Amino acid sequence: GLRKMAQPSGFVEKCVVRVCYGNTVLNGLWLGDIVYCPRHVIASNTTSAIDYDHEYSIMRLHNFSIISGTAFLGVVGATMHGVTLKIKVSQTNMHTPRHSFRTLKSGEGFNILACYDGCAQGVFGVNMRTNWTIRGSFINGACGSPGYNLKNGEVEFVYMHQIELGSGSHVGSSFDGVMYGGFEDQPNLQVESANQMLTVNVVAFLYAAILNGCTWWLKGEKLFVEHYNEWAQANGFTAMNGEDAFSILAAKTGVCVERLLHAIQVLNNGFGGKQILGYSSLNDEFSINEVVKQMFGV
Amino acid sequence: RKMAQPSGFVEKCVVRVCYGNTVLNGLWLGDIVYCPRHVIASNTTSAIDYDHEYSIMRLHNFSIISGTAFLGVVGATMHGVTLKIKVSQTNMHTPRHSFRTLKSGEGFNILACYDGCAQGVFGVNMRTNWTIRGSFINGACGSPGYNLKNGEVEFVYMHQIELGSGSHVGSSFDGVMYGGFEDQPNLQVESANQMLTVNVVAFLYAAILNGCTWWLKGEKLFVEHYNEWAQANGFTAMNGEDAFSILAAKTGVCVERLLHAIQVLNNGFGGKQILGYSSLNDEFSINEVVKQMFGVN
Ligand SMILES: CC(C)(C)[C@H](NC(=O)C(F)(F)F)C(=O)N1C[C@H]2[C@@H]([C@H]1C(=O)N[C@H](C=N)C[C@@H]1CCNC1=O)C2(C)C
Ligand SMILES: CC(C)(C)[C@H](NC(=O)C(F)(F)F)C(=O)N1C[C@H]2[C@@H]([C@H]1C(=O)N[C@H](C=N)C[C@@H]1CCNC1=O)C2(C)C
Repeated sequence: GLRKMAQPSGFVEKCVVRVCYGNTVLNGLWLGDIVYCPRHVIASNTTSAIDYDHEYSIMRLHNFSIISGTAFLGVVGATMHGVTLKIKVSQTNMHTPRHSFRTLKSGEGFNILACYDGCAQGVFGVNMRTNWTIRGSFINGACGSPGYNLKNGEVEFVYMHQIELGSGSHVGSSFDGVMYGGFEDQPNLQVESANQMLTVNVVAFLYAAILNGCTWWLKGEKLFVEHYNEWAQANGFTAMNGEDAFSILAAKTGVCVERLLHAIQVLNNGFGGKQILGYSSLNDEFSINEVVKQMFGV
Repeated sequence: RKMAQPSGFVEKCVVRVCYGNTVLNGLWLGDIVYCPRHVIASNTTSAIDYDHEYSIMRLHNFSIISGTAFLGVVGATMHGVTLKIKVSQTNMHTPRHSFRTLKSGEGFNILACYDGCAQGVFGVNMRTNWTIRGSFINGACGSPGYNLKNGEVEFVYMHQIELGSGSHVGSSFDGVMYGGFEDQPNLQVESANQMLTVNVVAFLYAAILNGCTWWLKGEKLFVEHYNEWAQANGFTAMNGEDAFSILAAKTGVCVERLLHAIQVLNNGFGGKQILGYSSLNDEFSINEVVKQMFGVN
């Protein structure tokens, strides 16, 4: 089978805190002696354009309350970096995991720990879409929820939740304070670009299908990558690139990528009542790495 | 969006259980390590006499590792398709917990583990044929299924076998295999899966709450009539329409109008989608819909 999994959340859970300032509560991430959180926690009035330089100049540190579980942390300073605050606290988080910070590229997979009131409530794997939004399930109080990847025994922190667009899509920032997609932490209408289906992931999905004995859709005709990309630009798919990355899957199956590109074109019109590993339509949720990991443990 | 509950409380309980050449996962709670009994079987490609295997078990063949610490085995007893291995060490990270047995259609979380280390977490439903749609390869046995409720962990599933169809079967922690399946390497076939009607209705209510209403008509289908159609078309009966009376009041749409949509939509969406799906979806319970959109349990 093929299931969209999250990487385990235990290491990240110990870092989530509640950040309160004046009349707002949201979540922060406590690493070392710093708590990271969205800067709009200090905005007194969010019904019109926020002058964050002004809000920062009037910010008073005694209005913060930072809570780890049931313990209060002492706040000693706070600086603004893009759309984030780095709040310096008086104790080191002794549960800080081995970590780094990374900025997601388009299509890259990660995990969201959905937090409310400083406490984790759900965890899920997700992909950064080409329009720099994600389909999260975030409601009131979710800001500051962290996105992460586990790699080589290290936690990479990649996302801090910030806003919900009118479409229902979700936008966050890196921990550098750069909002994905250049969206603003401002209460005005913002519209995202059209989403594209991630071709590299659909291809990985079709390989997984072959490996599971689901091959009714597979045919012998190939479609060259340059010809597929001409078709993809006009039909809402990303272009194919990095074909060599599929070598492990092509070897195990004996099916070249260009035969799967041909399949994408035909199956984009619908499955006609058939299913591929349980889906009634093409699926771009799984990367090459996830397919290889779940089928072969590599 | 399909999500799982956080895994941090369960992760501290997973251990590596090795007996001779076999390695799988165990669950360390108090001074007991729970794991599948086939860890002690000498040959798992032919029929297994577990009473024989238990009578020749030698405890020095066990190695149990939590993180990098070795646990000391002092006894082991067999209960159904599980072993309860008593160790000297009490797990100081044992959460408040209970053991519960899943009902047909009930949702829960799997922590997929290998070599005694968690690798992934995902939500699943116990299906009407007592299998789950998991994703496991060699070494996954003993991976635990859990729910977080009322400040405790409910442990509900221990992974055991993969059927020839790819469906997965586990046991409760009292050693009862879900569905009555055997921990034997023989051909066993599951019964036909049914679509969980209550979950489809929740999905359609979620569609209405997101203003996705192209499919919604005005005709009502009485519960008794729907159920007659469902028994012949691979759907479960509608039951407990009262839990949906909160959403019926909130949307102004009665369950009978959704039952009629299921019957119509089961023939296909005709190129349209519902919340991004091209066919009826039974993966989301009323609990999940309400938790994710309204924040309440
Ligand atoms: C959706 C809302 C209309 C409220 C607004 N959106 C837009 O103003 C936009 F459309 F312009 F983006 C919006 O997100 N905010 C308004 C205000 C902050 C942010 C906000 O409250 N964030 C929440 C953090 N706890 C997470 C949200 C809550 C609902 N679901 C979420 O994910 C700031 C931009 C300073
Ligand atoms: C799939 C396999 C053909 C190997 C077999 N299936 C059948 O015998 C059947 F089909 F009948 F069910 C089977 O699951 N097992 C053979 C042997 C144990 C069990 C087994 O290996 N459990 C794994 C635990 N680490 C679970 C994972 C799940 C994914 N793949 C696995 O191996 C026992 C039944 C004693």
